[PDB]
Order: sequence, then structure tokens, then C-alpha cells
Amino acid sequence: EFDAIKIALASPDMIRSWSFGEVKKPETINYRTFK
Amino acid sequence: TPEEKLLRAIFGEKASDVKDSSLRVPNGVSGTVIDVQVFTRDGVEKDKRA
Amino acid sequence: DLRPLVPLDGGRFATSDLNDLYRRVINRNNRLKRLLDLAAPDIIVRNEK
Amino acid sequence: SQLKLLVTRGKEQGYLTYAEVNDHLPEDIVDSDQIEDIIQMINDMGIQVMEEAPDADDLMLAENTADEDAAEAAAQVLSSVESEIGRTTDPVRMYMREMGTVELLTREGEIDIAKRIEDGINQVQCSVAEYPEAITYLLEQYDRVEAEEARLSDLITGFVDIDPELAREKFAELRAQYVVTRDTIKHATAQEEILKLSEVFKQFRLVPKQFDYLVNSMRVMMDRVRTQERLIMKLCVEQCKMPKKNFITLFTGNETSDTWFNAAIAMNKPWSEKLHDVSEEVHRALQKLQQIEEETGLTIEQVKDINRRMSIGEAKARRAKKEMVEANLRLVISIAKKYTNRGLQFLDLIQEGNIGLMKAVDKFEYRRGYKFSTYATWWIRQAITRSIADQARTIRIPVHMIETINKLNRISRQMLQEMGREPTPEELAERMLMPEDKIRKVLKIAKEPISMETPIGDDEDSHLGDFIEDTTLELPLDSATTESLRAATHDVLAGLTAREAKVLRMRFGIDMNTDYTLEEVGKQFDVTRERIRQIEAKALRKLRHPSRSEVLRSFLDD
Repeated sequence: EFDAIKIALASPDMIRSWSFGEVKKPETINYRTFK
Repeated sequence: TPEEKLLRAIFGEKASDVKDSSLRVPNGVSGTVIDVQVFTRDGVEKDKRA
Repeated sequence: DLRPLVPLDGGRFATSDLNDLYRRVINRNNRLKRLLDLAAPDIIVRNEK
Repeated sequence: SQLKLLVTRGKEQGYLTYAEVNDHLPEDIVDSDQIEDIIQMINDMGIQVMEEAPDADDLMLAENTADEDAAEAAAQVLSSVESEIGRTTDPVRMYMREMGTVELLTREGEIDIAKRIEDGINQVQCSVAEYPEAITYLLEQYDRVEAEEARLSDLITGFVDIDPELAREKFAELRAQYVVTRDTIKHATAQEEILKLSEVFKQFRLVPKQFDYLVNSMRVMMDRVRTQERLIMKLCVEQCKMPKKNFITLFTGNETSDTWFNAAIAMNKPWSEKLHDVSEEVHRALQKLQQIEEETGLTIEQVKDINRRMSIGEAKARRAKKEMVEANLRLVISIAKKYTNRGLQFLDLIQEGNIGLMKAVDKFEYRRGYKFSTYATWWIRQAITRSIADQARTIRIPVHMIETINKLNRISRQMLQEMGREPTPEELAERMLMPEDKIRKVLKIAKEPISMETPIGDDEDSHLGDFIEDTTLELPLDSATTESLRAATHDVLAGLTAREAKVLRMRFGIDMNTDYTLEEVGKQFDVTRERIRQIEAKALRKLRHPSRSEVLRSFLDD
């Protein structure tokens, strides 16, 4: 299905490419609703 | 899911809306109940067995 | 789901330590963001970077 | 060379003790951080730096990987850190080092650097108040809050004189001062009239936000001219090789009309004919420069002197206030040593202190004459404890809710001995006036809860992540029950005809991603949802029968 695994260095554009957004706050969850 | 909206409309019995996390004997052990102790918080009143 | 925050019994929780390390990075990056927004003296921004 | 003999002796015997490294450390280095950094440097060879005399089999069992290139670059390190003594990488130690380089301040030195700050912001306000369109914005702002669109005594701090009537008095002062200057431009005393117009504003007291708005709005009207000064110089001296003495003489000093540029298309030079490359470009800058002159009442070179008064005065006072900030760094480190072990790292408590220390300087008033180490101690008491409130637990608790626990931690500790054995939770409803439920959810909240590399342990070196089960997965008995229910419906719906099975496939979401409503299925067949409801109830009653529900009734959990 893939036949080989290739390792490299992550491009900064590629790191933004994997991303689905930016983490900005260090909050984890809601503390009240656990949301 | 679909095929539950059809099955629970046939017999009409509702979703139970509560789940059944109860305590049961684990597998294999057959024994005799020789004590039951109910500990309650003070805000909770009690029940009949307590 | 690779650094989860699983809710345990009785209100208690259990996290992985990567949560603490990512929290440290997000804290220091937000504070460095403010310290370069604020035109601070260079020694405290050196220490922040 | 002694550490090289340590490398050679370790690779010559296959091990190192603590005695051999401690005998082969140099004489100059003291503390235990750098020497166990050296232990790591020799330990990732790895020559097995352990405590005692090692065993007999565990030099032939323990292996030496990887010869020799990691050891080559480690020899490059270890033969070169035999020279300097001041090398460590810790931000705490290097922060102490680069913090001791700034001496303290006196009382007198503190207040005179404070008046350096005061005259620096006075020079900034001298550059601000020497521009008219700020006071035109002041006119129209007082006009728009004459309708009370904002709060004017919050928009400006009254004036430096509490009352809107005196705030009306100084603004009636403005519009009279403005019309005895702007209407009498037609240039003998007009700049002297702007001078008296500038004087009446420097006793107005405003809010920094309503101050910073007009500063940054002329900042974009300043660097635009600095873009224009770039727009000429990027395209005269290097584009065409026009000599800069033609830029020093013709443009620089005049800067105003269309004579410094478009008359130089006849200097009979390479660059003079080359101005046709840039004649249409700076004709856009020939108008938009004078457009700025249509937005100041002065010329461009007078704007070049206005912001240069603004920039140097800002560069003086911001450097002056950082000279006060750098002086009191020894103060902040003494405060953060008292707030240390409550969750956050030591460098983070300090760096939130210098944030408030910078904000304490901006609101410090030496005209009150108190010491500065009493004013900034309030802000560092806030800003350290606020970031301890905001940014210390993995689950963020709001700041007051921390003070609910902190009051509860301070009171229940006191009633541990003032009551007897323990304080009950229902007793804490009596002492603090929280009524037994807003005291109970305070103690329900966890505390930076548990790691999931938590050793259980001594089982398989198992951690707490090995025993947490996922409940939100799909157990393959329920899934094949769900899958066989999909086919058991398909055979019961094989016992229905074209219409009644199809409405029962589209009233619910059977192989279609809705669940249409009663009118929507009746929208397909133009039926007014009543026969559609009946033919649903007809087919539902049709599936109610035994030997029609002999497979499906068994599919219900009974």
C-alpha cells in the first residue's frame, strides 16, 4: 500500500500543512463542563 | 442509528435513558453473600437497606 | 488522543506529561509574544527567548 | 591535559568511577551542574560512568557503541572546554549573572530618571501638540461625545485642573482658540497662533488610548512619507545612478513642488534621460506628498522635524523607563522566591513580574514622592499571583475560584486545630457563609491531577496509561449486532412493496443520510403528509405480527 517509508526534515510550510489550526491558549478543558 | 429508529418504532418501547452500570459477580466465582455494608454520604439521606 | 485527559473515578483525572510540556511552550510563546509587542528592554526578552 | 587522560583511562579500562572523574576534573570549576554535564559528555560515549568498582561480567556484557565518530566530536568538545570557566546553559544562573551587571538606584537617581521619563513624554507631547489635525480630531471627538456616544470623562481624564461643566469650560476654550488661529491663517502670526493653539492643549488631560489613537494615525502618515523618501531614493540613486548631490541639493531642502524632479529630465546626463523611467512613478508621489501638505497646514520638511522630535523623545524616555526597569530587577527576584513552589517554574514567576514591573513604571507618579519599591510591590503581588492563578494548573481555574480554595485552604487549616480532629464538610457551611454546595464543589476540584507515566508498579514496569480503558470505542459484539441488524432489516423490508418500504427507508435514515419529515416524504409523492403518516403506520402495523417479526423481536434486548 505504501511500499517504502521516507524520512526527511519537516518544512515549516509542511508543519503548517499538517496542522488543522493553531494552539494559542494553554487551557486544556473547561474545568466545569470538562469540555 | 437507522435500523433502530425502525425497530424502536415497531415495538414502541422507548430508549431507557438511564444506563445499567451495576455491580455483578465476576465470571466463574460462585459464592455465598455473607455481608453487605452500605456507607452513605451525610447529604444523601439513606435507602431502606441502609 | 495521543496525550489524553481521561476522566477517572470520583472527579479525578489523569493526563500525560506532554500536556505539561506543551503548556510550558504555549505559556512562554504567549509571554514572548507580549514581550515583543511591548518593546521591552532587551535583557528580559533575551531571557524569555 | 587531564580530562583527555580521563577519556584515555576510561577507554583503556572500560569503565569510570566517580573518584576517577573527580580526580580528573580541573581546578577552576566548582558547582555540580557543569561537572555532571561533563559526566553526560563522557557518558554518551558510553564508558559507563557509575558509582563503584564495577563487576566482572558487565564489561563484556555492556557494549561500546558507536565507535568512534561520536567520540571524535566529544573529543573535540572535551579538549576545548579545558580553557574557559564561565560556561553554563541554565537561564536561571545566566539570568543571575546578567542581572548582577545592572546596579541599583538611589532615591535621588530614581526620581531624576523618573523626571527624565517625564520630560521625555513631555517632548513626545510637545511633538504631538505641535500638530493641528490631532486637535481637529479632538474637536470632532468632543462633538461626537456631545451626543454622549462615549463617556467623555472616561474618554479623557477630565482635564488636569471631576465635573463635566469644567470639561465643558475647557472645550469651549478650544473652539474659540481654534477659530482665532485657523480662520486667520491669511502667515505672519498664524504659526504664532498655532503656537498659542498648541499651548492650550498641553494642559488637557486625556486617556492614553485616546492619546495613542492620534499618535499611530500620524505614524502611518509618517512612514508613508518615509515610504515617499524611500520612493524617491530607491528610484533615483540606484535605478538611474542620479548622483546624491542632486538629491542633497535639489530635493533635500525644497521637497515641495514639482521642480526638484521633473526639471532634472534635461541635465543632459544618462540619469537625466533615465528619469523617464521614474517620471510617472514619482508624479504619484508628487501629488500624494502635497496631499499630506493638504493634511497638516505645514510643509513636508516641517513634518520631518515633527516626528524626529517624536521619535527621539520616545527613544529617550522608553530607554529611560527601561533604565528604571533594569535597575529594579533585583527587587523582582526577591519577590518571586516567596511564590515559587506553587506550581509554576521559577523563570516564569520572574518574567511575569517584569511584565508588571514595566506596567508599574508607566503608572508610577513620583510627584506623590513615595518610594518606588512600595508601588511596584503591589503589581508584582498581582501579576505573579495572577499568572499563578491563570497559568499554573493543567485545568485552568478562574482567578476568583482559586481564591475560593485559597480561602478554604486558609480556613480549614485553621479549623483543623480550632475544632478538634478534622473539619467536616458540613461544618464549613457554618464558618464560611457558602451554603454547603458552593463549598462542596470547591473540594470536588482536582489538583494537576495524575501523570500517565505513573508507576503502578513492579508488574511489568506498567504505567497508569496501561490500565485506562476506552469506553467510547465499539465492542465487536455490538457492532456485528448492528451489522446483522442492518441485514435483518433488509430482509424484513424485502417483505414490503415499492412504496411502503421506501417511505420507511426515508422516514428514518436507512441507506440515505436523512430522516426526511412527514411532509418531505409527502413532498416526493405530492401527498399532504396524512396518507404518508398512515402508510407508515400501516407498514409499521404490518411489521407487528408474529412470523413477520420473528427475527427482529429477537434482535431487541429482552
